[PDB]
Amino acid sequence: ACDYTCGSNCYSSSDVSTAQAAGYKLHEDGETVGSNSYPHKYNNYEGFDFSVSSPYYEWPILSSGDVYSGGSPGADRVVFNENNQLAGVITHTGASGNNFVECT
Ligand SMILES: Nc1ncnc2c1ncn2[C@@H]1O[C@H](CO)[C@@H](O)[C@H]1OP(=O)(O)O
Ligand SMILES: [Ca+2]
Repeated sequence: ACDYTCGSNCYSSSDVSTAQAAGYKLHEDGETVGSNSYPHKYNNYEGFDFSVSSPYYEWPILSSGDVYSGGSPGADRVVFNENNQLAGVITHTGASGNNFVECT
């Protein structure tokens, strides 16, 4: 069973925790990776009900289980805040353009 389903991708809570840890560390270091410079700020214009406060930041989560290191980020993301609290798992899959929907 998947703790989060993004389209056809299944993630366990460990896969979320591992990607969040990596992304938070780059945030603390003032560093980014990838042509699109992740982690970067996330603005919640779609109004997802995140129960943690912003600012929010997004970091790719990979279906492969590997930590994102540059290269294609795929469509899935972990969102965390300034206090390293998990806000949610969203994806561009099934959303028009560069918009998002939440993973279920
Ligand atoms: N797999 C993907 N599907 C849809 N949008 C993509 C995507 N990969 C990157 N993006 C979006 O492409 C745009 C320009 O790179 C950014 O808004 C970026 O959003 P993100 O960084 O929030 O994912
Ligand atoms: Ca996994």
